[PDB]
Amino acid sequence: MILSDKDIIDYVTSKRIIIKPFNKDFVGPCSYDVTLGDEFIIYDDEVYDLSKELNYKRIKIKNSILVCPLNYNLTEEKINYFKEKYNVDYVVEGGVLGTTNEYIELPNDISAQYQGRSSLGRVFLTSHQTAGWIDAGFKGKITLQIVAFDKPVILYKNQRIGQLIFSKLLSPADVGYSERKTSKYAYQKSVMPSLIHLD
Amino acid sequence: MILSDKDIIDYVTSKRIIIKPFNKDFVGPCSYDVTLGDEFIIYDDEVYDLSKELNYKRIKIKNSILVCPLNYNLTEEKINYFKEKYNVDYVVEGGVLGTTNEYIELPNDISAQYQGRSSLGRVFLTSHQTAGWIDAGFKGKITLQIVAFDKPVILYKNQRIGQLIFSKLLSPADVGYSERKTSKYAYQKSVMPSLIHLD
Amino acid sequence: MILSDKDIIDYVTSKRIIIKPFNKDFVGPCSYDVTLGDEFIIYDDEVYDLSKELNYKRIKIKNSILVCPLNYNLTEEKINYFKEKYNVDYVVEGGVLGTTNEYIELPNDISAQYQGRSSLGRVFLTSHQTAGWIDAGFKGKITLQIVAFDKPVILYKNQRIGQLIFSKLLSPADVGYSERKTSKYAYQKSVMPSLIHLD
Ligand SMILES: [Mg+2]
Ligand SMILES: [Mg+2]
Ligand SMILES: [Mg+2]
Ligand SMILES: [Mg+2]
Ligand SMILES: [Mg+2]
Ligand SMILES: [Mg+2]
Ligand SMILES: [Mg+2]
Ligand SMILES: [Mg+2]
Ligand SMILES: [Mg+2]
Ligand SMILES: [Mg+2]
Ligand SMILES: [Mg+2]
Ligand SMILES: [Mg+2]
Repeated sequence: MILSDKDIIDYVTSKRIIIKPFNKDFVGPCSYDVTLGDEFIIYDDEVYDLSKELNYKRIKIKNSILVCPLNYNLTEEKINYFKEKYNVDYVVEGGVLGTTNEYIELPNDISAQYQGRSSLGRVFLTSHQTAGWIDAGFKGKITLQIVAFDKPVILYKNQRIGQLIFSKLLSPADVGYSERKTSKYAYQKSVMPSLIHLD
Repeated sequence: MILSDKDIIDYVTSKRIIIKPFNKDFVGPCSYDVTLGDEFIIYDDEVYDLSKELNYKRIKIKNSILVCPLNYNLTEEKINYFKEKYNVDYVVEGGVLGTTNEYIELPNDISAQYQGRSSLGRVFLTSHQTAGWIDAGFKGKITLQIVAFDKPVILYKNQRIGQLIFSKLLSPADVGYSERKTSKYAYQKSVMPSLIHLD
Repeated sequence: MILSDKDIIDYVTSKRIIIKPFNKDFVGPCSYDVTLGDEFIIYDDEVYDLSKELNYKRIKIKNSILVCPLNYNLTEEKINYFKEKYNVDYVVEGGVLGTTNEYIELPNDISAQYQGRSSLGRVFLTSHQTAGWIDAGFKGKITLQIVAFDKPVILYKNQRIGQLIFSKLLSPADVGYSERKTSKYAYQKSVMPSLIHLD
């Protein structure tokens, strides 16, 4: 059962659901709109070997970034062309990890689902690989998984990137995400690599 | 809380939920099956600069279309080969936008989620980039975002392309999608480009 | 309305929901964790013509598999290099179909949604094309649709690959998935090709 506008405000006011920073104009009919943080991570190894710690680079943009589909085959000359033509701070290819500005906390009876805005979907830019359910009890910013699938897309710092949809659990969870000792991503504060090698 | 077959029929009968055109055999255990319209849009610029109006081409198929994965690198000679070999009206590469035949209206206490049929998913053809939640209050056909991820796929006009799953809001929304002055896509009547440059 | 840990255990104990094999440590706040079976299917035709029976190959891994993004353009020499360097049993490109170890049965008032683990999503490995709703009444293992979108990824037999999220229907379905004569995928026992050509 999905929380509507006035439910979102109710839960936020009482601090049953935390959203920092919260803004009321981002509340929609049944979702909260989230915004693109300025920090990205790009991975650096030949293959993802999930049993190893993964090497990465971080970037912090000032205004904007060009995300290219994989196998756009970026040369230095191409990167430079795009930078001059479109005034973007960085050009990247394939997968890039980002983060929401909003930090969120969920009680043990609410579960959230992250999805990308349909305006982005309509330019074939996804900000999540999977269905996007955050666990009851979760604390942290949300890590985005950004891939473009048709042509390069310019994203701007702080733009609305997607939305959270909150729903009621049938019963509250005994252990929220934050409480579970094994939880990898509790208290996220920026964009954060995969830790699957802690499974 | 998800509407089952008999709930879908109930809401439709009373016109609490509109689905034009409605067909009872498309009602399944907990979803309504939707069909592929004949109109597509393909985008035409080098990059998606979300702050500009985007250039596009429209196509209207008679029977079928071949959707290729990106970087299938289509030459005229290849397009011709596929057209002769498979009798398709058009061959396209990467992202293509489509539309459902069904126009839908949602009340302020129902939210819908569009997903693609698992038979298509099993040939690596997606018809949505994001998680697919339509807002409570929405009016319009649904724009599909079609990408193939393994090999080219033939889609036929009017085939069942995916499904709507409807769920109850905890409380009705104060402003439905259609009522909000800023809503971009209310009353959709075909496939429709992205308007993110109106954010 | 989403089932929490203790709801999952309740439904399982009474055999309202079947999960074979069931393991209690895989129960999380509001989901059940599922594991990667050892059998995959790779498709073999130039294009997916949904009105034909599709040709495929099957593979059974001993330990692990390297999934490459499409257009990694795999030569025999490259396949051999990856096999020696990473000790994987198979190297594949683009889409590959897999299966969960868990066989599941759903009653007519519960619907499940499959999603991939966020740890995989963070390495741009998806295990489903579409939103992932299983119908009320469904019986079978779950077929995965695996694609990597940034760099090749090593998956291991029996690893946790994703999760099921279960929710309550507003009303029970008159016909569960298993009961419907037209249902394609009831009683799945491994990974299974697409049957869309039975529509
Ligand atoms: Mg990358
Ligand atoms: Mg919106
Ligand atoms: Mg998923
Ligand atoms: Mg998704
Ligand atoms: Mg295209
Ligand atoms: Mg079906
Ligand atoms: Mg999404
Ligand atoms: Mg999706
Ligand atoms: Mg393949
Ligand atoms: Mg988890
Ligand atoms: Mg879908
Ligand atoms: Mg999805």
